[PDB]
Amino acid sequence: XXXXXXXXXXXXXXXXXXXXXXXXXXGYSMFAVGIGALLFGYWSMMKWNRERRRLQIEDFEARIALMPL
Amino acid sequence: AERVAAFLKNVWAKEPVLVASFAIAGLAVILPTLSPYTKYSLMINXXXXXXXXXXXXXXXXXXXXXXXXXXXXXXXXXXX
Repeated sequence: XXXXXXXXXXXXXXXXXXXXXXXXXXGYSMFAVGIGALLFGYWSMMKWNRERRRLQIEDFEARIALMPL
Repeated sequence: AERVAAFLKNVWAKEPVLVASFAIAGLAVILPTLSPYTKYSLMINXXXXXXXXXXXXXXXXXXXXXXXXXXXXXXXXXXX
């Protein structure tokens, strides 16, 4: 009996298949989150600066109140 | 349109970042004039004193009282 190297292909490994595809981001939907984070960013920040004004006037009031200084 | 519709999609295709350089900087001039919110910010800037307030001699004066809390002058209380 002769024994040589046997042939096997099975699945053929798929000859040239695309793996690159669009994922997560679509296009217009990313701008809704992108610019949406900006509008949420300013509104949250400016409310803190209005709360800073409560401290600001109260800080300068200490100088006016102190005349024996 | 000859310049509105034609020179818009070409600007988004060729040199797309130059669209943002005119739109964001352009609206930065338009917004502080038309929107009714800028007038409030000017008042708080002037109301907050940098130095100690000066006292004037009382001789027939309106809307001026003692240092204690009373209805006198302007005194800002805009938005809480």
